[PDB]
Amino acid sequence: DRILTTRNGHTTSTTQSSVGVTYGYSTQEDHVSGPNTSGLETRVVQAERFFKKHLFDWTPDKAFGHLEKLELPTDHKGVYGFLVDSFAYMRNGWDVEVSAVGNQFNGGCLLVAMVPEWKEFTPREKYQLTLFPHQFISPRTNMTAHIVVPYLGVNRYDQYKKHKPWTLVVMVVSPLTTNTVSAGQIKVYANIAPTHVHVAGELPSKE
Amino acid sequence: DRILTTRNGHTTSTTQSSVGVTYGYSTQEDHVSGPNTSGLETRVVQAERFFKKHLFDWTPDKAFGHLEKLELPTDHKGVYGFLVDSFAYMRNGWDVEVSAVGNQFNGGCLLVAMVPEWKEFTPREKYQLTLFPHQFISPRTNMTAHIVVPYLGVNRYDQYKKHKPWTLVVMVVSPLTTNTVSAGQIKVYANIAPTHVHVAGELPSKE
Amino acid sequence: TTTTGESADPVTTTVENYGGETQVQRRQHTDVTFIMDRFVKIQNLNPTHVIDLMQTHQHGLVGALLRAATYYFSDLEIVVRHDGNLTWVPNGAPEAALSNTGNPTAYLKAPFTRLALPYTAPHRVLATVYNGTSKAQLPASFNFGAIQATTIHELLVRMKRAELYCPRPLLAVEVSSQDRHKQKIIAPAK
Amino acid sequence: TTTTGESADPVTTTVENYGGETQVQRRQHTDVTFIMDRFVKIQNLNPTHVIDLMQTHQHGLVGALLRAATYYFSDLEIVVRHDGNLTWVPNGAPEAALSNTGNPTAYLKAPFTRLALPYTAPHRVLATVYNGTSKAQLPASFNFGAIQATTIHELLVRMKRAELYCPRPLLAVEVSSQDRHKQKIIAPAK
Amino acid sequence: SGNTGSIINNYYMQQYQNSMDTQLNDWFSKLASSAFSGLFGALLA
Amino acid sequence: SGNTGSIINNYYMQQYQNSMDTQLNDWFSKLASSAFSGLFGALLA
Amino acid sequence: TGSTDSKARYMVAYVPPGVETPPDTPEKAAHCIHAEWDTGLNSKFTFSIPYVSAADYAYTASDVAETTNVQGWVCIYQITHGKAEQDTLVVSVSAGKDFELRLPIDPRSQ
Repeated sequence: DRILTTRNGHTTSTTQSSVGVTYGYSTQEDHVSGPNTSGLETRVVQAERFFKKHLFDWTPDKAFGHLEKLELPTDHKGVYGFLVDSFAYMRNGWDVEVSAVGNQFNGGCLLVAMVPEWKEFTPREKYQLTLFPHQFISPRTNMTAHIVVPYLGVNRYDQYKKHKPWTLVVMVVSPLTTNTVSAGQIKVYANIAPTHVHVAGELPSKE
Repeated sequence: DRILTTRNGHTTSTTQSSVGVTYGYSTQEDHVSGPNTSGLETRVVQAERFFKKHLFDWTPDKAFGHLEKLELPTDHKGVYGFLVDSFAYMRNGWDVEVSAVGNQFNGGCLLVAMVPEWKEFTPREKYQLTLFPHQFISPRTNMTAHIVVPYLGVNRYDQYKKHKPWTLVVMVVSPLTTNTVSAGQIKVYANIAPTHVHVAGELPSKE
Repeated sequence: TTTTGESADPVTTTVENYGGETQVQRRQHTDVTFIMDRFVKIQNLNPTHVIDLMQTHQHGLVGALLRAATYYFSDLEIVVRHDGNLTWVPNGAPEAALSNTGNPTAYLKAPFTRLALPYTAPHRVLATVYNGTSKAQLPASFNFGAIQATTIHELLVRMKRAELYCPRPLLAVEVSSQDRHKQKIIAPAK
Repeated sequence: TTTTGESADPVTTTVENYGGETQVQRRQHTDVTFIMDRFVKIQNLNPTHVIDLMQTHQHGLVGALLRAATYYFSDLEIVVRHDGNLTWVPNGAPEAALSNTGNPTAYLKAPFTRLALPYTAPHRVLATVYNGTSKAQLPASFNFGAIQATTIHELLVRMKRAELYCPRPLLAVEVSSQDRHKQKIIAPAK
Repeated sequence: SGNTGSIINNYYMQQYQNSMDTQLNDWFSKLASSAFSGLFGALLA
Repeated sequence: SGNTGSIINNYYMQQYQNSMDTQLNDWFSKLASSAFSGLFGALLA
Repeated sequence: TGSTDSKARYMVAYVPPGVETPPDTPEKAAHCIHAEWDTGLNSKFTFSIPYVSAADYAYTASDVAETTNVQGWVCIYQITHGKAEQDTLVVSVSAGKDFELRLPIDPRSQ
């Protein structure tokens, strides 16, 4: 059963080349109603759905250690994005799908990981990125990686305009190889959905 | 018990000069899940809260029949307003409070009514505006009128950018009178909250 | 009866307050379904005609009572005096369809044709006023279909099993007299 | 829903897949017996006329749905406007028989004659297309008999208790627009 | 129902005579019946 | 049966009104009812 | 219908009425009801276009006056592909379980 369909709201994603789902650090969420919001937080399901982002083009010239990152949340022009501008505090986890579509004649390997409290890693530290929740993408085996993570941080609710707890990271483990029958490059995309979205502290309007 | 407190979300309104609440046409709402939305509608409680609007200045020179109106929904710069731009279809009722603060030494009478499918009324038709859900405001008795109405219309969900089913109407029944001890004019404000807000058909982002 | 006028709570006082006695009342004639259930003329006609109840006369018994409601529902009966054959198409049909026999077509039989038609609008109810646009006038979808014949001389409509919602103003003739509107009431000759 | 497309197994996905809810449907209007049960015009007439349903217009409601089936069965009703007396003979009769009164003959009664006729073909079902010869056109035996009168002005046919078998292509108007075929839909005047 | 007075059933089925209603209430009757009557306060008759 | 709406029986016998069938089955209804629905494979909702 | 060595990832979105023009990118369209899928062993993907409208029924024909479509749009995107330059995606349509048609008419020119 390499076939998987994921649903988030009124959006679905179906992949026929998956190696399952990796859950990071936990399988459920910490308590979303703590003392810091005095019972004024509310959930917004209309924001729990997939949004898209191109990460990069995986080409043969990129070597081991080449790293691409996406700090979350990122600019969002839909419901979720509106919440970031209209409420002072928020919390949510992430349902992350990364795809790298070439063909089975390509070779190589990408590491896909979710990193809490991103800091630029030194070359030597890249050898240990597997300490973070991750999966690999190798054209001979899969085109999709899927990671699910909960919200975390020193604070139970956050101000995303000031702090991004999670960072999606894609790193080249072994360079893309090409044949006469393979793809020449692979475009890597992310399909992300925020999960268990809660907001607190409605802000005034700007007009 | 002339004292009443109304709560809509994280917003409250307390009045000490009320003559109760008038419910128009119904006490509950028709079914919000019908065939036209194929079960894709969702409720948005974050929008069910008070917003404010100045209607007009009630002065001694305005005569019987002077009419001021507010078609709903009106421009809204908060959560509700965002829903109108992000979803194709919506439905909601209204919790309406209108205040006209002068003092007990003022005289006169205002008619406050909620009218479905507004059409400009002729002078003779103004004598029958009491056919619509309403209350009066007379300085000797109250400073606040309170009307609650359900959603209605030929369609179970609406496109508010194209049709406004409800119109708030304030009409002078008897002109404002003044003394040496009374207020010289009365500013009339509306405190409105949308109720049972449902949306269907998420729209794409504009960027 | 003394009450708080501002709250607008209905108050129905009776003659018993000063020693009278309230009588028995029979209100069948003001029953909504009953009063709307009679034929009225349409008047502005063309060989191709879309059935719209708002074309009833605004001061006519049915036309005025209809406009005294915001929303309504009903089935319909029509009587049409026409030359040629009469074709009817439901709400939503392309005008072009009126030319084909596969649609309900009534072959001329003097003196006129009477038909029972069902409500065919896509809305749960129709309205007599509509505050908005569909693209003041009413939305094009507020109709009971269309009819066509070589010539349509007369058209009568009758609302069946009518339902009315949300009352609106209904006016009598204005009075200039200063006391009463007076008119000739029927009275025996000689 | 993901499936093996090549096997051509029917697959009906629903809105429930992404959280919607499938509604109730009422399909009486697309019921075969019902939809074919209405009168349509025949058009190409002569004083001697063999009743052949394939003479219905190919784009007409009944004519098109009929051609969207390979085989069919039905009884028939006809309405004929004629001068003189109208005679009908069953499938297989010698054309000469149309002149005799011993065959069902309807004496003129204005405005026209309506009759119920049974299926009389020697085949268990008839076809709208036939890949072969009987001695492209259809075999002569595919008919519902023949009628004759001094003059036949109009002929309407109605399929009763119709049965259709083996669906065939049914086409809407082709679109040149590049987006949608647009036409005048009926809408209230003024 | 309303302005129909035949003692005898209709020759045609209801599915043909009228449109048929589907499901998923008289407000003014309730409003009128809820009206206050009599007097407010003490009476010396 | 199909587009007939009289509550009352026909005045004529069935042997006259219609032809009569003899004997010696809805394929598309079965075909449609047999259609696959839902999802194929694992779901993470 | 591509060969074994060709892969692709697609997206279909239902865009309701309410916007001037349809979204030109998957990113803008992501905010609508939509499904994404990739090619593999199963060659076919089926998606339901939901009935979402103000009225309970919609007209089958379209009027000359309506410029922008009244029921919205369907947009099909290619997220990306791998060696699928000459390979195609065949599209067909069928009626859903609650699809319904009512009020027979005879509209064609005869």
